[PDB]
Amino acid sequence: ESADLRALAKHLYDSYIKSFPLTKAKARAILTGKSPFVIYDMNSLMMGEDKIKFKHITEVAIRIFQGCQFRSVEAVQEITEYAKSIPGFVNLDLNDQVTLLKYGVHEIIYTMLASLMNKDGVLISEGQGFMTREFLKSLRKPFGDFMEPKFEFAVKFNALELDDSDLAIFIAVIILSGDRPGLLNVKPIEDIQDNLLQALELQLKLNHPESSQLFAKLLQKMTDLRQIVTEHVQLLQVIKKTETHPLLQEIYKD
Amino acid sequence: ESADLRALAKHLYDSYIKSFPLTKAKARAILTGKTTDKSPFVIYDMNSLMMGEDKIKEVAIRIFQGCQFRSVEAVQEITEYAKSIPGFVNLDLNDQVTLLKYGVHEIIYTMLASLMNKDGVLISEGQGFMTREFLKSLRKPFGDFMEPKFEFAVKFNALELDDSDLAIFIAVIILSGDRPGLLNVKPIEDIQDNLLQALELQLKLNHPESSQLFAKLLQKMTDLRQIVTEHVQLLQVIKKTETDMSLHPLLQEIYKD
Ligand SMILES: Cc1ccc(COc2cccc(CNc3nnn[nH]3)c2)cc1
Ligand SMILES: Cc1ccc(COc2cccc(CNc3nnn[nH]3)c2)cc1
Repeated sequence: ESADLRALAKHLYDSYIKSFPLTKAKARAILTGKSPFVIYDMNSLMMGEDKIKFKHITEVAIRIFQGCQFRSVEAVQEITEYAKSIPGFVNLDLNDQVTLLKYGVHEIIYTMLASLMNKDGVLISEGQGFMTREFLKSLRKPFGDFMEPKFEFAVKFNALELDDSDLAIFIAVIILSGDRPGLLNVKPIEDIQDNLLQALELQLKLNHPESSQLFAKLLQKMTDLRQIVTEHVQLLQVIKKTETHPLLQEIYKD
Repeated sequence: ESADLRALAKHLYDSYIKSFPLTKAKARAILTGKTTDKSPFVIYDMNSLMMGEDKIKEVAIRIFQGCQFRSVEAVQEITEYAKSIPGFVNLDLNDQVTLLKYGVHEIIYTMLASLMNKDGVLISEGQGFMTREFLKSLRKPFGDFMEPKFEFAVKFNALELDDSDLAIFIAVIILSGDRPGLLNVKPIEDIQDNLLQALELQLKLNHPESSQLFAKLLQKMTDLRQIVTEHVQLLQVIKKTETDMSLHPLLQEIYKD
């Protein structure tokens, strides 16, 4: 059994590597010791677009948001491709695959955004840029407080010092949550999650021997993830209520 | 590599099933009396059309408006599916919009063929079936909307594609680097090259005794273009004649420019 959990851990890490171009290791390397272009106020953002070839650019506050929606839609596709490698996922009922992705992408998006944040800012644009936390906060209400709860989560989450090999298994666990509303067949889902939890537990024990109950502590963060998503939806229900193009709004439904 | 193209074919098929609730497989089981599905109520005339409400302006306007609601829903589905085509969401955003703007019709009339035979067309997710002759008896010019779509469907349906074939083909259609106004033609053409390569292998494996089916399928892109032009010129007549009637905003933003 233990050899099997090592094998599963290795398979997931390989898939994560093929699926996510900017890994946590690569991001920490950029945030520590080339280097990214920095956006810290209104002036460095005008320059930042000249320089960085933004794929999302057709007012300041909404334009940064739309780019966050752009990259998030890109992230969905990366997570979806990763999910397919999780053993048993593709044998699940199709509707349930869709249901698991739909309710899980937001949680995985904020998990992986933390790999790319520190207390001072967040990498953007595949790490070519770095946008400070102060400039984000300084955005007019209600735009200057959607990334702030993200940062505060990332601070605490990053203090657990997970690497990519850890996150690969953790992300699979989130996807295989048997309590998403509207699932048809919870068995194989909760069955696969049991195997993944067993592998994450062994991974954390071998990779962080001195970090007692890191397994438990990481589980406790899934609580914080659910809380942030529900609070994010509440802001999304207002950016779709305060700020008011048909084809574009169709691409960025949800 | 063939193994990689097979994986692309599987990906698109799997995403196609997730995006389009009413497949060709389900439509044919409804139209050919199979017992996996149910028989449609058939609308011929004012009398059945009126019984169709109690089972599923004026007549011709009401059919047109409902057909417009359906086009909007299809545009929503085709949008979801496009985001699944690898590389699509990584393209410049203005081009994504452009690829959907010119793409959705060619795809709509492709998938509308799945819902047709020579005698009429499934409606309301297959619960209903409206005849080709009733659609032509509609007053001018609403009676001319549907007939060219029937003529294409009859020829297109003789290729005998199933949903796995269609999924790659509609992907090829979205990723056309000759759409007007595109900014970065090259990355769009790089993706279509893989899509075309995947469709080629898919057609050879799924239809091994169907020679030049790949060529024959690319050739229908000609018939698709003509349907769109005709359809647009027909919508311009109603815009000048029924100044009380409104096009849905998603639809009007597609036809603009
Ligand atoms: C792994 C991952 C998942 C989701 C997201 C999506 O979340 C964000 C938030 C802030 C900036 C960016 C980068 N792109 C951008 N946004 N604004 N300008 N460039 C993305 C990023 C990574
Ligand atoms: C409930 C209902 C469903 C379908 C129809 C009509 O059948 C369809 C079905 C799908 C696409 C199109 C597009 N064809 C078109 N667009 N504008 N004019 N013709 C026509 C009428 C009522």
